[PDB]
Amino acid sequence: GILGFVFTL
Amino acid sequence: GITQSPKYLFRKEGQNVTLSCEQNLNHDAMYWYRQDPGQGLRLIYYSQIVNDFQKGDIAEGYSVSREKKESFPLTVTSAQANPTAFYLCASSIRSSYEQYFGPGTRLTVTEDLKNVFPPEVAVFEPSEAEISHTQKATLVCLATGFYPDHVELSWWVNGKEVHSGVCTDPQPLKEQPALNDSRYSLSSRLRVSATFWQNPRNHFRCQVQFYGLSENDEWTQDRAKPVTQIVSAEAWGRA
Amino acid sequence: MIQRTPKIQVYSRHPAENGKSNFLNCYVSGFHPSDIEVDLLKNGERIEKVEHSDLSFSKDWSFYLLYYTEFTPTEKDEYACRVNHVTLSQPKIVKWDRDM
Amino acid sequence: LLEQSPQFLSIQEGENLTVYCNSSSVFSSLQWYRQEPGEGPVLLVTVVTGGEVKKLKRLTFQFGDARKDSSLHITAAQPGDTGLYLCAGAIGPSNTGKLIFGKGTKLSVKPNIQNPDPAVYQLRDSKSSDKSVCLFTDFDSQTNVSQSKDSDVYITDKCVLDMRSMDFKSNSAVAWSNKSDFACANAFNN
Amino acid sequence: GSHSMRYFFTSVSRPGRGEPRFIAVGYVDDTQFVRFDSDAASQRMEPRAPWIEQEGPEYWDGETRKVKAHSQTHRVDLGTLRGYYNQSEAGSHTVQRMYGCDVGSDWRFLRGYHQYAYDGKDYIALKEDLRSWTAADMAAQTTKHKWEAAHVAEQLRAYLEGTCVEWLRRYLENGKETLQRTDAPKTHMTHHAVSDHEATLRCWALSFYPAEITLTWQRDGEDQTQDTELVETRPAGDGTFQKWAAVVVPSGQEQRYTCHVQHEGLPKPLTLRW
Repeated sequence: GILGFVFTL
Repeated sequence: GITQSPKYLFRKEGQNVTLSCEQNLNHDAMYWYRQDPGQGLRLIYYSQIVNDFQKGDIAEGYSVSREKKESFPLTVTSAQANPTAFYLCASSIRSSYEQYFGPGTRLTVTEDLKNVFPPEVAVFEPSEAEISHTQKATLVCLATGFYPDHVELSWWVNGKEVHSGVCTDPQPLKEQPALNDSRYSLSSRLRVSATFWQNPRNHFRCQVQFYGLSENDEWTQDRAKPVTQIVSAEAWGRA
Repeated sequence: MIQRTPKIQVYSRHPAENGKSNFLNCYVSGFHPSDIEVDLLKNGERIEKVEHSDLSFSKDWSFYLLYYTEFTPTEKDEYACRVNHVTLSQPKIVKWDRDM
Repeated sequence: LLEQSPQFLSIQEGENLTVYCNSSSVFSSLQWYRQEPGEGPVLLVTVVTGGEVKKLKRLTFQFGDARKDSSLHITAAQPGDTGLYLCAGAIGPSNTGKLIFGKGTKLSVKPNIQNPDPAVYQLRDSKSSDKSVCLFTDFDSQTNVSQSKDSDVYITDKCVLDMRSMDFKSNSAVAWSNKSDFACANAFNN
Repeated sequence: GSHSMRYFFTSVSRPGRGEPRFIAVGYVDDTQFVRFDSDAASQRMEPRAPWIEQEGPEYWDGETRKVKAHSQTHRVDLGTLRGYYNQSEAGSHTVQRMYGCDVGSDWRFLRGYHQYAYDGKDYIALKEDLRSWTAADMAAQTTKHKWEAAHVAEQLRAYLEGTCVEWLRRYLENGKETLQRTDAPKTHMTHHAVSDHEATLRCWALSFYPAEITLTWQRDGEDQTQDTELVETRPAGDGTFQKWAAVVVPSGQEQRYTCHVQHEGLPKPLTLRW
């Protein structure tokens, strides 16, 4: 399962 | 900062309404909550990134969009059963980090506009016994019979708003405890020196900004249209 | 932009026994950027119905891809893979030795 | 999971208090807020490193070792420190992009009333003759005004008032009714 | 043995022609199990190994919602990085991202990975301590400061050492019947007539899994490095792998060389002659 949170560069 | 407009919102059942939430903190994540009186926050919807969003714990009846980074509009549809609540927007630089909250928006929904009433306002003059015993003078202001409970009470001395010596009830009271959309009342008190109150050229004013119907809202009943309006009472000092 | 040139291997999935169903594979790897045209040819003729794997990449960030087709080797017929890419002066051709 | 403790805490000034925030899981960051009802919560601090200690004036936040708990300490409590204190955080193991919120600890700091002067006054409307209200004022922190036992009579709860020039604070509740026989003298029996 | 779960994401700007191409794949060891392609019609995360189909419809809904968020995040990343380097809206550019975890024989946490590349060169990477970053240049230092202030690494660490490992274990036990299986290479040697005088000996290994393997040449004594070549291990197309190794030799001396094949699909390694 992949990360549940995302965050920009 | 994060803005929410407007601060107050009133609607009849069935009428979709969109609440606004804007931020220029350069944040990617935005969040909506609602709060009922004496309860905690409930996540409705959130967005971790522009062009994405996902349901919170209470998404039914609600709809959002995230076309732009700066904005996260929330729509309350007629599918939501209990829409009346305090709605809070928040943003964070990335999702799942510290959130900063907007000021909040109060939404009240009534199943009929005939329940709507502006406040009546009365100023009660300091007791001569208070003045003798303490050499202080408390004016009390009483706003009564308003619905919805969307008001801002403030005090004005000689044309200028004052904050020191003021105390206003945190919560309105119910005048009619039984029915859903009952009329409310609110008290406040301004306390000054006896000498100040006993100057007959000092003017005191209690002011209640009421948020009601719009000017162009359909008003089918006879009495005056309870539009958004300021109702005030006043007293001069007495010697 | 940094650009890496594609490495090419043409080969069969199984040992190529003539008249027996096998697969013709063409493995391109070590290239950047990912944009790439890869043609399986038979006697200089491009096979229709080509099929590749999901774009992925190695630790050095260079991309790799497995293009393939279901074929059957016949003793006189030639098999090859053909590649165009921004790092190439022109299309490059690598013929299938059935011994490599 | 996230629980705050205790739900309520009463503290007369100068004392020190410590409220808590705990989780059955592990936080990857934890926030403390103040929230005034009807307004947006206000961010006090974020903690992230297990064992760490942060100070903000009289406030001291500590983070447990395994990042499962956190505490807020107020040294030398003041009546402005009264309010609801709310804990929030990201749950690491949860693999999500949202924060969880507590139900909030509500702190009441009692004001040190120097010379209590408890009395009930009657006030008359500046406009008409007959309308009046009752004002209970100048009582100390140990006094609570109860709600009205009666649906004929309206009673507000306490509001602390501060004349900040005279360095002076005082409590008061207001009562009124649509009876005119209704008397101030006894309005606050309850 | 040891096992890894890894995800790979590739975002490419196709300026003017739509908005970037997004491709995601997941691997357990050397076996791919999911994909997402923003160009495909389904707009879903899709299975690519059969044992992942043991996962229910909520797995799939979640993975699809998460991978779409990844998709937009690296779309935004492409616009951002074009600023940090002052580039143009004609230029096509690439953001690459890879993350995952390794576990040992005891199936417990070994190591975790999370790193980015821009146009095929390192941008930023989480170090093995899972606490600090490695920024290639100054632009990435900008990301580094933002990721440090918002404490990205600490939440990453909870996934890599935790959730990531939990998934891997579940995947390994669910797909045990293929993932935990050993395939021994199927060896054979080959002879060619390169400049008359000279012969090429090519030692083959086929249909093995995993792709890890060592092919050593040798004489009556030890290894023969000179005049050898070694192919890149290539995929067979069926989840198994292939690799060959050649030497050029003097005619008449051929049968004196031995190939040596190492793999965990064999108890003892195998030796080959011509």
